[PDB]
Amino acid sequence: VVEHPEFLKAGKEPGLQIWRVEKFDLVPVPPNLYGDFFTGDAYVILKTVQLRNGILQYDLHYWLGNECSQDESGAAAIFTVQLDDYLNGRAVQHREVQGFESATFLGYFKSGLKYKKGGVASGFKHVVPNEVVVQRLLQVKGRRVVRATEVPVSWESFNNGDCFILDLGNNIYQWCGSKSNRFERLKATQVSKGIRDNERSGRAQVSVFEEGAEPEAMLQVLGPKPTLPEATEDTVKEDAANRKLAKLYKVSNGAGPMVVSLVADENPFAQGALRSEDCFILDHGKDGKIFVWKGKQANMEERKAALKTASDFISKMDYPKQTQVSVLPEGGETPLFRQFFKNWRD
Amino acid sequence: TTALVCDNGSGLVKAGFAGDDAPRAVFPSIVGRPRKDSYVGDEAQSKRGILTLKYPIEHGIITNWDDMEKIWHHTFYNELRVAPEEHPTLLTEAPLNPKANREKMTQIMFETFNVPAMYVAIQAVLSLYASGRTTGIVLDSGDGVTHNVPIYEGYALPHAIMRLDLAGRDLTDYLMKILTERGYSFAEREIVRDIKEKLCYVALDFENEMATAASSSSLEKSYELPDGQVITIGNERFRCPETLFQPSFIGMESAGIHETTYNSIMKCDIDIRKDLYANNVMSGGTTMYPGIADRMQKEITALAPSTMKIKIIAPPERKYSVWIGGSILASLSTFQQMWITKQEYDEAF
Ligand SMILES: Nc1ncnc2c1ncn2[C@@H]1O[C@H](COP(=O)(O)OP(=O)(O)OP(=O)(O)O)[C@@H](O)[C@H]1O
Ligand SMILES: [Ca+2]
Ligand SMILES: [Ca+2]
Ligand SMILES: [Ca+2]
Ligand SMILES: [Ca+2]
Repeated sequence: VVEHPEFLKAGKEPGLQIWRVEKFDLVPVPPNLYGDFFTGDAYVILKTVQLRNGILQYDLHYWLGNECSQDESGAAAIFTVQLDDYLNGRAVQHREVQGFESATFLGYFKSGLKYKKGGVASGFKHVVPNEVVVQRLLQVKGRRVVRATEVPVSWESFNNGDCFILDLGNNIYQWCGSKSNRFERLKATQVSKGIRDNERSGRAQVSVFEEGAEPEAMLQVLGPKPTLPEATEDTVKEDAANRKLAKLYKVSNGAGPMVVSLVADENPFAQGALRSEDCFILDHGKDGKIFVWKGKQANMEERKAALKTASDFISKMDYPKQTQVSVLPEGGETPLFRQFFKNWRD
Repeated sequence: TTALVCDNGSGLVKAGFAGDDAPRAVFPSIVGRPRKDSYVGDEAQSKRGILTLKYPIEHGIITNWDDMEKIWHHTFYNELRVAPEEHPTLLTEAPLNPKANREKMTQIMFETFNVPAMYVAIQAVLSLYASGRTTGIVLDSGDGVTHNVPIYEGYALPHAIMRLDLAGRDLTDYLMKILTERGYSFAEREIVRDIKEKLCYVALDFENEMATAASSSSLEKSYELPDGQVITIGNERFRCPETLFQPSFIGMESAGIHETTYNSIMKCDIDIRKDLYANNVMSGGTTMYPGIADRMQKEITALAPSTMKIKIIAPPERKYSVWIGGSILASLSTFQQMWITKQEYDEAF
């Protein structure tokens, strides 16, 4: 079931062996330090004895320092049973806790144990389940073609006739200008419900209101509302811009060599453009976003290539340094990526 | 690359990436259809007014395979948002899960998500590993089931397992019944489940605490809803979880969890019970009630031989211990060796 490199070494001749757990790995302690145990780590110890008949006798002891992390002491435990399994189960197992070791275990060391402060750091990356930490604002503008772009979180980006999603993670606050329009309204709603159901997996709450119904939390973030500019101008020139907001590229080694090709200059991209055989890049980088889309059947070369190509776009086109590339599996597309397609169907 | 750990329970689904502390995503194992032609988890719950909800997992066992695809899809492509084809995937199963069950699991992961590899781990053994033990007896209690799983040197002794179809949803239902009987009228199960998890507690001596509840109001605690409502609750605080010890409260002739633990240790070889008794690892959301370990202590020391050393271990994060076990296991250098790869699947802890 397991013949790890160090297992191969384990228990061949009568002796004492000691590995320490290190970032989910078993690593031999140098024999010259046998007896030292960092209190922040966990070790596995195998003691092999020449039984008088011919076969060998095996005692696995896993020692857990008082200050060792859970990954370390779990690993020590898991390794112990795998060690034991590699020996066809013929070893008894022994949990040893710092300062309460068995007389047997202390007996393995002629000169006494010596505990040492410190240890190799845990292999765990820390997470808190379901936690989102998001604060951002989306300008939503348009008429025949409405798109949602990112802007600085302030009143300095507001205007009487665009909509706005103040996305604060758990709560999304949607805002609509007095002098706004109907199509901006509908699309702002699609995006907000999208951020909630899709991006947030249902664990947020949207709230829709207009200029003058400003909720409690809208103000806590932005301070008090000042006076209001009436936008740059008109919807027709806002549509001609939304239409040229992004470019969609294909990445395919389908005939041999890799080929990054421009698929589309203009908007509503056809969903059919995205094919499972290849990868795609939707570059919207002047906002601060490049999407790599990965066809379920794209090979690893194409996936690697699309990701490199896209990160290349950042250092090339003088995009914000803090622009980052967001990678999507086919099937797991986000609202801000989806907005660029005509009537998206799942 | 990077391994996914997905621990799918009857009520909740804990999902994330091997290597992490904890699950990234925790969400309801529910699949909603109309009366978009499917909905999962938290989104399905919100839209339940136009959907019919089903739970693919029943008492720890998957029973609706189509709906379960929906859950896994929802997991990969939305909760974690990753190509499953790029990521080996650890899944957990219940103690005495049928071989035919885990075979479907496995076929689905390869034949419909095209994962490069996978492994299926029993949940209780993972919880034990998370506690940094190879030998103990686990009491997993979740939303839908409760098991006693004696484990010796990393392997469950299947003949000594005990399943018990009484867990959290049942406690929540009970809390609803008696809050209603009390005078509240409990869209409102979720409120009640919240109360259960913030106000309920296990009492050390039940009748002794009933008497304390009659004599003053020192035991009364309230729960404040945002609509202004305050629901104040006294002896039903500790009566609700008291059901784990006394299944007869909800009409069940089954025995309580302190007896099932005892009976489990007694199905084991006499030469390993000393170890079993000193290593009661508690796993699972329904074991989270304040005071539960002291009761288990009290109750099983009164069942066990007069001189036995008894310990109950109650990990502070025992709510996610199966998952944490999977993350550690899926991360070990030795684990590459013992996955089942897609290639191995096309040739057929
Ligand atoms: N603080 C707590 N106190 C009491 N119950 C809690 C607490 N926290 C969570 N629960 C309960 O835990 C249960 C969910 O735990 P868990 O994730 O272990 O169940 P599950 O694995 O999804 O279902 P099962 O294990 O039975 O198949 C719910 O019934 C929930 O109410
Ligand atoms: Ca350490
Ligand atoms: Ca053994
Ligand atoms: Ca291709
Ligand atoms: Ca469970």
